[PDB]
Amino acid sequence: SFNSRESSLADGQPVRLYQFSRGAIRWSYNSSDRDITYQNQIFRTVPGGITDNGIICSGDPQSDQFVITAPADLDVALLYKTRSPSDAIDLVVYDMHYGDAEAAVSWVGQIGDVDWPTVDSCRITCVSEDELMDQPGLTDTYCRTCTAIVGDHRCKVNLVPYRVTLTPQSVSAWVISSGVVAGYADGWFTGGYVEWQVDGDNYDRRFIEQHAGADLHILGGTEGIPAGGQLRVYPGCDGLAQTCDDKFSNLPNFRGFNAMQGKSPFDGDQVW
Amino acid sequence: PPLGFAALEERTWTVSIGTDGPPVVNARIVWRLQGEPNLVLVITGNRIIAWTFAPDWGDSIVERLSASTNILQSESAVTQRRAMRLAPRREFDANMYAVDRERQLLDMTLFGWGARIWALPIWPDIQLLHQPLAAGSLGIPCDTAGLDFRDGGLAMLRGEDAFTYEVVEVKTVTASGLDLVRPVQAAWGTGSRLYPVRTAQLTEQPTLTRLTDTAQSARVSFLVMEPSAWPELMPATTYRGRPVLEQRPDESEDLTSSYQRLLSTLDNGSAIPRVTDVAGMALPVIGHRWIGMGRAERSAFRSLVYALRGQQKPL
Amino acid sequence: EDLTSSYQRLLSTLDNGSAIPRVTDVAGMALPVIGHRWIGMGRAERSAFRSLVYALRGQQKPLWVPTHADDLTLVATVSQLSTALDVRNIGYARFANGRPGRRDIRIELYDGTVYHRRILTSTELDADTERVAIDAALGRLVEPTDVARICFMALCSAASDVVEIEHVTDSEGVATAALTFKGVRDDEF
Amino acid sequence: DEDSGLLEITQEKTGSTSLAPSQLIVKYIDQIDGAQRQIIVNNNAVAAS
Amino acid sequence: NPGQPFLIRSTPRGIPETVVRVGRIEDNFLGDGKITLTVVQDQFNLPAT
Ligand SMILES: [Fe+3]
Repeated sequence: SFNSRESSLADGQPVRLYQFSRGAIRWSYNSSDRDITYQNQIFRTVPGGITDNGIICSGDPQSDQFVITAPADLDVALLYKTRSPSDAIDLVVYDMHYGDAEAAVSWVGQIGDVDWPTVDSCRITCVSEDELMDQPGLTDTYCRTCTAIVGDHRCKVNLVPYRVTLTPQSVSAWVISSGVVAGYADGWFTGGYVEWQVDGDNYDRRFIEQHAGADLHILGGTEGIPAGGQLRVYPGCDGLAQTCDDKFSNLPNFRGFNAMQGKSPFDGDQVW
Repeated sequence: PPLGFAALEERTWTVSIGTDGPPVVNARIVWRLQGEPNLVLVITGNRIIAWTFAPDWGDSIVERLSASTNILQSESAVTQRRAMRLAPRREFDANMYAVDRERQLLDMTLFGWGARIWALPIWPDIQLLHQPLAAGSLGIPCDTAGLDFRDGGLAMLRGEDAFTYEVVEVKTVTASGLDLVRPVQAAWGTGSRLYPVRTAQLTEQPTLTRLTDTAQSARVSFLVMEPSAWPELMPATTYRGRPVLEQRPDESEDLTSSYQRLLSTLDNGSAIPRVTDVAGMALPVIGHRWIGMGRAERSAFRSLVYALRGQQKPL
Repeated sequence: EDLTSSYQRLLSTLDNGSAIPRVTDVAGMALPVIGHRWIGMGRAERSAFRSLVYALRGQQKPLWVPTHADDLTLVATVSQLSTALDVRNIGYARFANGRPGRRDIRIELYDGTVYHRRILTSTELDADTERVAIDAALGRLVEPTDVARICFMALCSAASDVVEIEHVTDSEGVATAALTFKGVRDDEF
Repeated sequence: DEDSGLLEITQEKTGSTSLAPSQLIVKYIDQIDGAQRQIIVNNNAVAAS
Repeated sequence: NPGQPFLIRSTPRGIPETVVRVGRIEDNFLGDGKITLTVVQDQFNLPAT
């Protein structure tokens, strides 16, 4: 009846539904003045209303953004206030008419940017998957180092055995200290990242600038790190062939070119 | 708080909830004891102040029902309608006075509460009790025919003065009384006013005009932030599967008619214009007026207005 | 000419969509607006008014603008050393409990002597009477029968810079003008 | 259609015919040798005008 | 959707049934209710000879 209602000249009762999902956690909002139950999901009513600006599909990712307006107290947007969540918040938009149990999917995407122009409002800019095609695609260089992030699909190195679970001893503005890591050689954890559970099955990740003794340096500060929460810390690969094989014994998968050639052409001037 | 509990002893405290405090009740009381996980008693709710000023009835009170319906028509005289708001926003306009002990109270309330939710009684729905209400009684037997009473709503008894009042929660409507969940703590005899209560907010702060040392007339306007459910009924007569308006309009004020047309594209230059009929069809415009002189007619008109949903539903 | 008052607020960001609006108090403070009119009937009064207008410099220079209402009325005599003024319960404690605006008092005794006081905190005592406090002393024992009005004071400044001085007869004659004052947070805070 | 879901059509863009090219040169690379090659496409009707 | 061809007819404008291909899309489901489309005449075809 959704299509029939759209074609109807007197039963038009538009209502737009938004679904923000991050793994196992979902946030449901509706633009009407009362909650709507759809597919066993109830959508909350935001005091003040939630509205968008329209959907544009012109083939230009930079121009085809989707804008959401909502109060500054919106739960899903509140997360971005202090620090952007590590994972992207997928957004799905449905369209349905009051009194009908059928809805149609209109827009699908993820959060691109969030800002709070006024205390009584917040503007969210949503981007589609098409915008991820503007970055280069070379991803190849003939250099000495590995040119591969430890654990990627190219290194084929399993980090689960190297996982270390610990409770930090003391947390400071920029340094998190723990005695368990003090037993490892300096720089063992350099290049690794720290992941811990925020809510449900979602974890927030932070990279490590440097590891020295019992003190760990966290890039961008330690804000948001629970002082007593359980933390998982993985090591980091420098990328050198000696580092790759002595520590991880992954030399066969070494993607770097240590000593094949640095400059030698076959159309130079004098070989000697 | 530190006080031992005797064995097989139940100590029932008296949780007294006051009337002064922050608007949003976000309380987390923790009952912490040794060798037992924290058992936090969470109290949640909101604090509101009721509007207890009687506006004089010399000038008619205007009730406004507004809804949103953006309609776009093509070159031909065809319209598609997209009624937006299902529950129309209700606005009330009235004038009031304050002379003895009400002027200062009004000034203090306006300065303090300001732009915050009220509990506006429905003045047009005034009602007088037929029998005295005993203190502590559960249920108020009163007429509920064509009144703005809804299950789980609010009611507000009133007396001669502003102070004499009390708000109760109505559970359901039995067509003869108002089921209540909390007993009334004070008895008012015949003559006390009964008012339906709906949440309202001051759309614009009234401009107070001083009449004398202690006297101020105000033009208060209120908007209700709750849906106003009401049955939607069309006229009994039907023609070609559509309603027919059989009501005869009042002729007290002379009314005219016009033939609105999509007669744009006049294309006036400098020599002579030329108008082209895009559709060549005339849609007449008609005005209507009526007089209620009764509760039933007013209820029927309200149901008709709700059924119309603005311009969406034709007839 | 009858005059009224209003409570202007920075109540923007109403944020009305389609379902329901929601208004948020950015500051939660009310600044009253008061109108004023006067008659000269003399050269000295007109010169004084012109000097006052020049001193105001528009909205720049503020000055207290007492009202002339009768909001508070005594119900029990107060000793000179007592600071527990008793007034009829008008919901003051629930609404006014110490904050900028509506926390100043002018006794304005019958004889003509006026005492300026400063409210400190109001406590509810009964459904009909209260025990609002003051800053320091009263000056003497005053019975309820010896009070005219209270006329809450409030710091205010002009709301419109333009001032119209309507000359009627002559410099030594009658004149009319209108002034409007609006509350403003000033005086070191 | 106007009665079938069309509201208003504003732009017409009649265009022009006296302009536009009469000869088109297409340059392509042959993968057998990798040497630049080109072909010529002609519009006799437009060319005459 | 982009690239989808469809027919348009408008007798008052003197435009007979014409086949056009969708271009830029800008729709407004909530608020104004305006769905505006930019279309071009269907003249795309790749000959096999
Ligand atoms: Fe590696």
